[PDB]
Amino acid sequence: HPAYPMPFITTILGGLYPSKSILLSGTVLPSAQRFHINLCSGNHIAFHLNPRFDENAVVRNTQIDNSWGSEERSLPRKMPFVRGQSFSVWILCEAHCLKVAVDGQHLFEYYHRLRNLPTINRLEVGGDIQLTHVQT
Amino acid sequence: HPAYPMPFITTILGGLYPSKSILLSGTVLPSAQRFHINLCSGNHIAFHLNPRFDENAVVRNTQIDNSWGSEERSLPRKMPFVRGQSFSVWILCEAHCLKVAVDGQHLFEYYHRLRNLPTINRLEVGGDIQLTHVQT
Amino acid sequence: HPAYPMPFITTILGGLYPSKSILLSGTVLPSAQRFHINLCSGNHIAFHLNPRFDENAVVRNTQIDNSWGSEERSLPRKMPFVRGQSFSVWILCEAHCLKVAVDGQHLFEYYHRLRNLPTINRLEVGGDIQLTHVQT
Ligand SMILES: CC(=O)N[C@@H]1[C@@H](O)[C@H](O[C@@H]2O[C@H](CO)[C@H](O)[C@H](O)[C@H]2O)[C@@H](CO)O[C@@H]1O
Ligand SMILES: CC(=O)N[C@@H]1[C@@H](O)[C@H](O[C@@H]2O[C@H](CO)[C@H](O)[C@H](O)[C@H]2O)[C@@H](CO)O[C@@H]1O
Ligand SMILES: CC(=O)N[C@@H]1[C@@H](O)[C@H](O[C@@H]2O[C@H](CO)[C@H](O)[C@H](O)[C@H]2O)[C@@H](CO)O[C@@H]1O
Ligand code: NI
Repeated sequence: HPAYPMPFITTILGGLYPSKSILLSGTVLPSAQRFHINLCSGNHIAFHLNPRFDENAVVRNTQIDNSWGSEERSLPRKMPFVRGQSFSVWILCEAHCLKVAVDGQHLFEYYHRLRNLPTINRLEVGGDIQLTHVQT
Repeated sequence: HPAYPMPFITTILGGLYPSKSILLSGTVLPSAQRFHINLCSGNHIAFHLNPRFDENAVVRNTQIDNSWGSEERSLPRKMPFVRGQSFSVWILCEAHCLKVAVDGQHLFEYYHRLRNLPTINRLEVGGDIQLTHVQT
Repeated sequence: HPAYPMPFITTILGGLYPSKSILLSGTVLPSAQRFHINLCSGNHIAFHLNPRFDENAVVRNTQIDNSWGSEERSLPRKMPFVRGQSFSVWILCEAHCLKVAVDGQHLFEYYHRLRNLPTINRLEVGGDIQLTHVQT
């Protein structure tokens, strides 16, 4: 499974909309500090998924231009991402929010801050992981 | 090869057209009963590929709203899908029909019933299989 | 990793544009002679990537209708493709050229000959390889 280049940046033609799903799989590097998945719109980051091993947390936020909003860190269970372990992320878009699952199990919801879904037409993946697959 | 969520539903931007191909791979579960692949248009199922292990057959049909048409079950050879065995499905769209191959070998043709190809813009996969990859 | 059909032909909706990337992975057959990757526009081959084991070279060219232009064969290092060995090709599109990397390492640049990027909307892969994945 040859890896994707990192960072990986690709446009999501048509943008987002209810029932739209973005899937990603790969492996967290052995000594990973952090890695992220961004759903961007022009110059803004509509959704920022930032798992942090240095902080043992999963940070989610939105950046408008140069401004980060208020972070959301709550998790229903233990940090699902593990160093050196393969993973899969399923981002499902709904009308009111994004639903994120990790390794087949729902993890959290993120209410839209940028609601013009069609304008969220760019995916960026970077950080300490080996990206092996993307389904947009 | 992390699996896709099931059922898997994704839009085929631009719909179908001659030379358009949809590829899928995965593994039939050990005790699979049935699984299907649908090419949908709005509220209709333009093409329904339904391999059945309980009946040992490969059923193809079209549903307009709530009405299933006349089923097509003929096969040139033995049922290619096997429980617990990996497979690949290649659906090639032509002007007059869809040509389906399984594991690299042509299996059957399905003449279009819904001929407005561009309107066939949705793919649904469900049933007793582990879906590992899709190329639309 | 079930293989893709060969030759593999798929449309690149929206065509090319700066920052657009096409990724491919697969395995060169044991006794491969040659294989190619084409970025086409209507009836022209905007970009032709033709690794040749019989000549031990990597040929790049453009075909307008029935006319092949002047070939580019220069390589900064040894032929990266090896018979029976897996590989990955990353084609990055920029405003002035295409940047090609093989197995994660930049290999060469190809200045655009057909500059109407959006019109380069078709990918063709053929020849002596087992194509296991494409990301357009
Ligand atoms: C607890 C807390 O508020 N800490 C924050 C850091 O999380 C924050 O780091 C940035 O966070 C954003 C997402 O909110 C991006 O991930 C960015 O890459 C991080 O640098 C810093 C900086 O804003 O502020 C506090 O330390
Ligand atoms: C031999 C025969 O005609 N049997 C049919 C069943 O195949 C049919 O089951 C449905 O078939 C459609 C496709 O034609 C869908 O797969 C659907 O999910 C099945 O339930 C039933 C019901 O229409 O009628 C006969 O039994
Ligand atoms: C050294 C040299 O000029 N040799 C060329 C061949 O490379 C060329 O072969 C064709 O090359 C084009 C790309 O330039 C395509 O790959 C095509 O499939 C090849 O047949 C031949 C024919 O034009 O001319 C010289 O021999
Ligand atoms: Ni893929």
